[PDB]
Amino acid sequence: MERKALVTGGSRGIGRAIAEALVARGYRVAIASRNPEEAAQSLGAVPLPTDLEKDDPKGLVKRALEALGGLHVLVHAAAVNVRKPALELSYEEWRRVLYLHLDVAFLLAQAAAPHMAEAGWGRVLFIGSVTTFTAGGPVPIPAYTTAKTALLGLTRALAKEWARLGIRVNLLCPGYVETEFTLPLRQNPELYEPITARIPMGRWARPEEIARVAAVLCGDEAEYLTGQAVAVDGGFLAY
Amino acid sequence: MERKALVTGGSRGIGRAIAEALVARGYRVAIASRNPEEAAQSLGAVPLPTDLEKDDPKGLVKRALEALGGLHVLVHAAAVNVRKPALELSYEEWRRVLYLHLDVAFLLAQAAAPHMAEAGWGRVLFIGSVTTFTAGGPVPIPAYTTAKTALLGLTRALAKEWARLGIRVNLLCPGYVETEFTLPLRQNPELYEPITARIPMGRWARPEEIARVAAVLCGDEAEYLTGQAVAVDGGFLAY
Amino acid sequence: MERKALVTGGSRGIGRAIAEALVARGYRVAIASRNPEEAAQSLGAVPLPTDLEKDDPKGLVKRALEALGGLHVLVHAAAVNVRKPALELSYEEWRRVLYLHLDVAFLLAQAAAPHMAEAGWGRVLFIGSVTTFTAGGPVPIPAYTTAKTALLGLTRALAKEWARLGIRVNLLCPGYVETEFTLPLRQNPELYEPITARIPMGRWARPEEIARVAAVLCGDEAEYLTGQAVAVDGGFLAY
Amino acid sequence: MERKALVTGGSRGIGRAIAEALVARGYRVAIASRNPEEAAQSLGAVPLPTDLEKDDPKGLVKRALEALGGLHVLVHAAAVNVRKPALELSYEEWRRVLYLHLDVAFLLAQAAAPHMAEAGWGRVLFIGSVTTFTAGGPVPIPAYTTAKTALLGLTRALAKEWARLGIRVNLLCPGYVETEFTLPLRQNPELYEPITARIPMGRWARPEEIARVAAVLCGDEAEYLTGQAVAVDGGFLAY
Repeated sequence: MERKALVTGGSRGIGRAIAEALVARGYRVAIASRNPEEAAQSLGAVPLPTDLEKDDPKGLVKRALEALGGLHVLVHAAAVNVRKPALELSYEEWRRVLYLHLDVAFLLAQAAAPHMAEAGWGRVLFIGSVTTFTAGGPVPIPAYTTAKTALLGLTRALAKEWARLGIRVNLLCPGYVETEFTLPLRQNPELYEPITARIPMGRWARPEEIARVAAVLCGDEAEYLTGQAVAVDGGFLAY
Repeated sequence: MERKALVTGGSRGIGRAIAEALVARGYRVAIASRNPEEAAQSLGAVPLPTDLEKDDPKGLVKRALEALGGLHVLVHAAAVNVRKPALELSYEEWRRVLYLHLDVAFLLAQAAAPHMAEAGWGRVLFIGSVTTFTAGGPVPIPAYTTAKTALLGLTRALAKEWARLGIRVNLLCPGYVETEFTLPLRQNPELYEPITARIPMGRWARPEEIARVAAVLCGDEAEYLTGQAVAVDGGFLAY
Repeated sequence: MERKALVTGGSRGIGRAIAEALVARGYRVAIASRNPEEAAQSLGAVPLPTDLEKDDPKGLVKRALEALGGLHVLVHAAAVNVRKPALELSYEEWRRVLYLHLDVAFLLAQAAAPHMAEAGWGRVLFIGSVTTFTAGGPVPIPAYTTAKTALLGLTRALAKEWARLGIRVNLLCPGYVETEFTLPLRQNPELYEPITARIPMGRWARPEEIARVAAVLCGDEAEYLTGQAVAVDGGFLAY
Repeated sequence: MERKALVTGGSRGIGRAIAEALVARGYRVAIASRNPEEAAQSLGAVPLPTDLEKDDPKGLVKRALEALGGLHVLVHAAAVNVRKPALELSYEEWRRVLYLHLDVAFLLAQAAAPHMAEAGWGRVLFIGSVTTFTAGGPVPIPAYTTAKTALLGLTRALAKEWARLGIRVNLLCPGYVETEFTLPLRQNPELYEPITARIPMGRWARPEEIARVAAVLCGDEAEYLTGQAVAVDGGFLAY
């Protein structure tokens, strides 16, 4: 393939859908997660087993580089969360969420940029949330909310610094999507009902619907689109 | 063609580029402006001569409907401006800007929605600006700034109301684009220099680069994207 | 008194509370509305009977000037609304809402600025809403939403232009407040319940609580605060 | 005094000005920093020497509690920065900035809340920046930008969770203020000129002007104001 892409958290949910959409655009994709084998074989992608909660990010980027023969696109879709209120949350749990979502985002982008710069073209796509703009409503997720909001600042900062290198950096903010990760929410009506009532479209999204936009932000369509957050939430935030 | 689209201000600048991109997607497009003939013939679109600053908007939508055999997409890219500071601006000049940019946006969307609802699928694309989020900097454009910001509220409101009808409504916010309309700005360095210094990419956009994103917001890619503003500004706002 | 203030819609709800808070700060206040007599006598303010939906705004400002012996502060708290969805709303109803909320805001500020500039100090306070940032949720108010959002653009534009004249311009965005105007909402639980569930503080505001912040934005506390919106909503938007 | 307040970074710049304004409101204030002695004696505050970049935050809050006889207000104004672009920044430097600005913000608030809840009234004031909304322009501060933006998410999250406990949580976003910390910026015109050109008021703020608003957000004026960011920037963001 032509453009080379690395997608973390690419074996499940949104990450997997993004990897699939990229393969569809003719990109050579590498999927990174703890168990990427099955997904990689199904999607026709390169598997890169890794534990991003502990393994050195720079090491994953180097493996992606040598496995793909280059690096043009980076999508950090890895997921993890500790749904506990601030007063019940430990510092270790706090740092776990912030580390994977923000620290790793920084480390991966920092390691990838020089290769995108070398190619003269790059796309960095961070994954946000409706919590990039709100606090999650009935769900107690202060750490996740803080991390996903922090990504907007990182997005603007890196976009500003790397624009002249041919790199565009944006934040895709998915709304409420049907994935294994959000399954415990679609669970009890106590949470699903109030949330869904605020979604104009009246339904949660399918991972593939979110991926359509991700592909755009990883393509030539985003040539002049950088340092921005793009919310794909069925109208939730506008409600 | 399959999907039917009406693009106002479609004979020049951004509007023309959007019409061209839509034709490229295989849409049957109608171009509306005072003198749409040449552009329509060049792009392979249907011409609909109109003076949106005076002609009844509902009349233009009906003509588009009967000319295309349906109506699925509406892009209000008409342009006009009175670059005068608030204390030097007359009420007539104020209303002229607000009328074309906001009042006509409302009237066109209101008239189009029932036809999109009839089709069970629709896309409304309003055109914003960096002034949807700022005041224009060195340029005195209070009326334009107010109008383009007001469009964000209209966008959210219509998106909420029409989501269940199959209609998605968004606001495309172009940054500084090279068009005849902005020519008097790229004019003296007094204005061009300060502005460009704040654009990370270091250059103004080409109309076609803005149109790439417009096409997305007028397509299946936006199935779950509604009630949002999308800034394509080369990083200006993130700076 | 020292500082002179004009407050439209100052005989009821939020407007009245703001007028009362200003009188408390020792300002000489003028209250404008169709029937300001009783409120003016109760608050110790100057009454200026007017129908801002039809009377020339410049005329009201001139009357305020001559009635107070100057003009330093302007608060446009007049209210009016047509709670109808876009497809059921007439253009006349649309313009009625936009005229009073936005057109009059512009006209009043434009007429007041020269007097504030003459004094070398001024405060313009526009009144927003949670709909300056959202679409009102279960309530169908597209015109109001558009108007209150448009005020953010006007706020930024005038703030930029008049900053060097000693004028600060901001937008106070009240959340859900208990007033006669919102009474029909606190009415049926169908609307009150869903909304209140999204307010962290679990209750609607009292007009006086909103006025505390209004006073600040009309005082020396705002010396370096201009071109901003300040939401006082009990946490609704952050939810 | 009645209300008890802890202000970190309270011996210099904005932090010191906030402490002074609070003492002026009749609050019993404790100032925390590495060398708070001189400032505490000058302001009439309680000194709490600490190195927040290494000392346990919970320990500082406990010392404040026992030193003041309670805890109602928390202002985290400590400052630190590594002005290096992303590609030149080390992970240790990144974590240093994020630790003091965000991690410590979380830890201090988490430790303080139970005491505010015990009192049935509390005010948490985090310190943002124009970089809570932009990337700093000509200044390379990706870590600081990310941290100050992340604080907006934390602000919303804690505000939502603690609202019913009588605690209000907000983010004060100062613009460009004259302090020792920003001295190296007001230094060369290369940076000062471009920035100042974007400030409508045409000048940088004095610490005391920022403190006026801080006091408000730490007082009864904020009774119904929570989960919000308030920018006091002389119009910079609105430009």
